[PDB]
Amino acid sequence: TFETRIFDEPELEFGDHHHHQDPRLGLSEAGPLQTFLGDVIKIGVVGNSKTIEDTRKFIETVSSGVEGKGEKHPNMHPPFPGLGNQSPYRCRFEIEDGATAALTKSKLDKIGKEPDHYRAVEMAVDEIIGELQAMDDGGSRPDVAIIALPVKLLERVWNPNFRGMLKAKAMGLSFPIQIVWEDVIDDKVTIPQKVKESSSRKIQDIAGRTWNLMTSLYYKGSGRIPWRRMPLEGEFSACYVGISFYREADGQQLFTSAAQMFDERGRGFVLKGRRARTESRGRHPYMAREDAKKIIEDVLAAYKLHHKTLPARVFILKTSRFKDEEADGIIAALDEAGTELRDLVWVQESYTARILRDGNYPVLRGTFVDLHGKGLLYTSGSMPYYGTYPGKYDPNPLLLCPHHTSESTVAQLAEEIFSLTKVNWNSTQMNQRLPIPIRAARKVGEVLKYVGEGEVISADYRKYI
Amino acid sequence: ANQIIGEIGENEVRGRFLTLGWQFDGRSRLEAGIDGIAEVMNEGQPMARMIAVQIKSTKEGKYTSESDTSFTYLLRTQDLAYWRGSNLPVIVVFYRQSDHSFYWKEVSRDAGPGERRLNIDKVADLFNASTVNKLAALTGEDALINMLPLTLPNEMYIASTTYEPRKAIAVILNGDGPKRFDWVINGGTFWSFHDPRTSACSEIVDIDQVEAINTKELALHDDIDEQNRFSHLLRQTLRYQTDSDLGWDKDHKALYFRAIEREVSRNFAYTSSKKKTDANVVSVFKNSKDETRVSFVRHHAFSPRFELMADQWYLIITPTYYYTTNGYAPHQFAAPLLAGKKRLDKSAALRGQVIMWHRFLTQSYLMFGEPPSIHLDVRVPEDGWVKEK
RNA sequence: AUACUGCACAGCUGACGA
DNA sequence: ATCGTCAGCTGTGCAGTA
Ligand SMILES: [Mg+2]
Repeated sequence: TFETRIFDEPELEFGDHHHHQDPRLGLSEAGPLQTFLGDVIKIGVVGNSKTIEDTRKFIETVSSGVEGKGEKHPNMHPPFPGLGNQSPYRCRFEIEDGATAALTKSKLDKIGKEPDHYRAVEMAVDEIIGELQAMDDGGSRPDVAIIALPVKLLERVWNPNFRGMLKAKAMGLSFPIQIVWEDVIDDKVTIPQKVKESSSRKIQDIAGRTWNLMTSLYYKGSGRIPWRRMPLEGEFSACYVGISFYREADGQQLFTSAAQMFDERGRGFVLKGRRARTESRGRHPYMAREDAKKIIEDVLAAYKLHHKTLPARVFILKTSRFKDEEADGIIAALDEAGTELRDLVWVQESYTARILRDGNYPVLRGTFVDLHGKGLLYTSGSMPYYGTYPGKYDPNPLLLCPHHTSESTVAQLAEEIFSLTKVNWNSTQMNQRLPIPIRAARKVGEVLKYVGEGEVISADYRKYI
Repeated sequence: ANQIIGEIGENEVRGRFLTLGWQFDGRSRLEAGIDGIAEVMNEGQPMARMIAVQIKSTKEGKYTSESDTSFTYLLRTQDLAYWRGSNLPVIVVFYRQSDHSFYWKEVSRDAGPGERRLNIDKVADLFNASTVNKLAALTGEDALINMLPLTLPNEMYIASTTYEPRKAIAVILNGDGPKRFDWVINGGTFWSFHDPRTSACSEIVDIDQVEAINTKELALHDDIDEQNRFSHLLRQTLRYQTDSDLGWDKDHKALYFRAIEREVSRNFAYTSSKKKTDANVVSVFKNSKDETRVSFVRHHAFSPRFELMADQWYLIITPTYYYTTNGYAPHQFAAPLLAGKKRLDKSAALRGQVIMWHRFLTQSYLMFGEPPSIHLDVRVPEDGWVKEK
């Protein structure tokens, strides 16, 4: 009755043929998987003069000597080695004096005095994009821009989403951007919260923001990937697809979003979105028999352009079930092209059953329980490496339901999905719950909803993360 | 500015070599790999016995796994192939300026495939006068699941369709009187666990025309809608099984304990064989240092759900709380109270709730069994972390 | 919006009847 | 046409990582 399994923690592959399970420690003693050819990554700043000055101060202070938080749990709050001789990225970050743009004080008051909600956001986005385009068209081009948001603009704009509208109009530029509030770069300043007024917000310490921001900046600037999931020995070649759904901007419709992922010929990884919008079909979170084929055709066409041959396995992940039609279209395309092995899995974070054990701390991360054809997987909980349970109440398990047309058993699928959790380049944490393809699909659909009709869509992942 | 700390480290290593006296010698500008060549003097009368020295010097910071007794270092597999082809011994020397620390290690030049990850422990690997002749020597537990199995009565009656609308019978005084099992679904047949001649037609508008009989096959049917109707039957049977003991919270779909003419708890809990019985199910609270101003209450509750699996009907229990004002009169607002109560909790303070709800739910009509148990191979460490959660 | 986890509310979908 | 039963998805906001 209810046979259970416990999986080991997967290991990521870093540079120089080194593998570990901690992204922080594996970077600090082996470097990135792909090394940058060159020493300098150039950073541009756009915002207020105070924000530019404390951004420069923050960069210098972080580069010099910053250190961790506490003596308890040494494997959970590591110190930052700094951008010196023993930097984890083996490269240097510099800011040029010509790639810095300042917003005049005689315009933020114009933004703040408008009694309309949409127009102020629109013109602030217009000003920021105008300065960025003027910087890009010149000869002082940076590799990654930092948009530091002042508190005066933040009060008017945050209190229509701003991040989505800004990243939708910054798609034509040649460099990605990174939004930073005034709290992170400069201390002694606190931002008041939303409708729950006079409570403000709290952030991490100095040594976690540094790790996350520096990893994101390196990935956005260099273009190379820091780490990747270690392949096993003897597996078949496979490609991963992830599908999500998202509502309209203001109305009540539902579009679908997709992301694709596979492995390079040498030592690399490929993670992209698409180059087109998937239109509308109503208000149900379900695809059709025509929109399910085209994603499979694009996924199979992307693999042959790199490996010169079709893959032997296709892996599809979704949140809203495979009743009869999407599965029919996927199977039809898959048996039409070349492929013998297939997998269709529906994940849901809505089940009510849990597992209760004696003691104080909850169950271990990676525990798997088989309920007939369904799998209860705990990709959250206590970890021996960290030394505690990083949470408050209890882990929320995932329920895995494979479709009735699938090859692998549910244990191998659970192991594969458990392996694809620490490949999030936005964060350096070890307690991720969702697998990478659906997270990428949600991140793509977060900003794909604020792009107007007939505009451009980029397949680069650096413009969505 | 790293050139100056490299030069300082090389000079300090040469000085440490010259203090005991071994005739160390540096190299030129385009040196790559070996940083120096050292001799063995042996207290005057020097002998031509050279070793190669590679220097790693630092200024501040900590090593990778500095645990006050040892740390570790990783090699780059280019220096390994470089050092494994030499015709003379190789030595790596670590120097730190902040605490003036010197350590040394020997690269194994005698095995087959190389081995990285040097484990440098202190005391025993100090580059001082203590270790010089050695330097010159080479020249399952268990758990339970939240589900609860159920077993049903062997007979149930499917006949005597009422031909009356489902609301009219309820608003008839027969409906809002004694036993309210007058359940018909989508104007369908009146099927229930008790015969209408003794249960319904005695106290509910119905027709005396038939006796009915079923082997509980209705429990399992391929159609989803009839399964949902059976779930509605099970929910109403559970509601009938607990008359004048608990009440129904519709906005949260929960069963909350009632203050039976007194606004304190009942403390039924679970016997637990040799153990005792305490459970503060109902509790009141005050604020502003005055007991007259009653703030809220803490009714226990659980959300039930009926599921079909392995041709069995399992009950899923979700513990929660209900807050009212004064007593048996619902609160106008509990937005932060439930979240604050949930925030301060543990996994230990959730298994006991399930156990006590199970022990209350059966014994003192449908029987409720015992929850299944599973065996876990790898146990949680749980040692030395007796705090927090 | 440096990040991840946990919780609380509102809205919208299909299947079943007056 | 609105109201009951069943199960499920996406959107927004706050607290705390220990
Ligand atoms: Mg990011």
